[PDB]
Amino acid sequence: IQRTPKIQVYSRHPAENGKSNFLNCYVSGFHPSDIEVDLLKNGERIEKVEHSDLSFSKDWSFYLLYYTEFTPTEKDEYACRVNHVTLSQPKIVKWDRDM
Amino acid sequence: RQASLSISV
Amino acid sequence: GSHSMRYFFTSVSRPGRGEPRFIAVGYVDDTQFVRFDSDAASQRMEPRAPWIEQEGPEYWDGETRKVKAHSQTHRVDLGTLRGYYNQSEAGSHTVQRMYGCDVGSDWRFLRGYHQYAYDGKDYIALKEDLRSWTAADMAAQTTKHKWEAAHVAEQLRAYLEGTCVEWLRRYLENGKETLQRTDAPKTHMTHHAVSDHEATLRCWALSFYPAEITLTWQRDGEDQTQDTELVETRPAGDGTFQKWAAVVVPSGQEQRYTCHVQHEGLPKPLTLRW
Repeated sequence: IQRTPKIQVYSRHPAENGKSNFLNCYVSGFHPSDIEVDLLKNGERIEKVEHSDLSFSKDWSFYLLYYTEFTPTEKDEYACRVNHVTLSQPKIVKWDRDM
Repeated sequence: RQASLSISV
Repeated sequence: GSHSMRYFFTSVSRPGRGEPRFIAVGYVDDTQFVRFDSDAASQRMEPRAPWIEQEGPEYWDGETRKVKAHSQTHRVDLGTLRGYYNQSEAGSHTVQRMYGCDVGSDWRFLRGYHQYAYDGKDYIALKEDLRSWTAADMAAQTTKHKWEAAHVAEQLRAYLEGTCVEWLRRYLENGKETLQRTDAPKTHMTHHAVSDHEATLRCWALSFYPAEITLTWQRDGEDQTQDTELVETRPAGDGTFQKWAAVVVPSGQEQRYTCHVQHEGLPKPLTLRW
């Protein structure tokens, strides 16, 4: 049984350019639990990234929250990069402040 | 507080 | 209000070298309060909520003993399951278990549960009567006969209706300031023009607790489902949750649409419109 991860990328607080905040990548609905998740700034991997303790839903699928401190700006692009056994190539989901 | 789960499948 | 205590356990075999990865988490409602990770340094059950920190050394000794013992039960299980299913020693497999109890608004027992999975599929589960077992297949049927002979359901029933409920009530009292507090969603609507003819309205619910919530769109006072999008409730990362619902509408007709928000923190539902 292999289930591909759903991905949401978003900020903890309402986003305003120039004000510190937290960048979240929430992955869910996946199986098995081994997964690679990185947060990106302008294509490059952010090094100080933490995550929640593995848990799961009613249907046994797993979920995890990856997060780091960040400051939104007009110039910088943020994204979440996910690899999993169900994916042939890493998926890149760009952060959209309206979602 | 947890229960004890000592019996295997 | 109405409440629950749940424990979640995951073990993942590592065929290349060493023992399985083991991660356990405990919750009261939507608040994590304890954790164990076999990869962590402490090798102890650790606190994750201020109100549990008051528990003394015999608590942490006992919980650590039980959680480490549970990890070894899963280690044995993974070997046995590989044999039941005639699988090779070369692949990685998963065992999962969840158990807990619900109480009513009067803090009395409502129901209990104990469910087990192998490789992400139902394997064996305790029925709502807390006396019988649901076995998914013939391997689980073998396990059922073993658990019957070992008086497993009797013990679980006693725990779920007793210890489980008693300690949940204890935690609810000790952590009253947060556990018995409801955080109503902070709500607002945004507008995103798509073209000369169409726009997206998005209804936001933020910083709420507990996680349970309903967002619905209406058009001229009737539920609308066409051209809507509803995202999964997601953690903010500070103990609270977020969710949104959106609808595509003809530009200039925005006033026809209303967003309706239901949450335990709200005495009556909220209605929003652009």
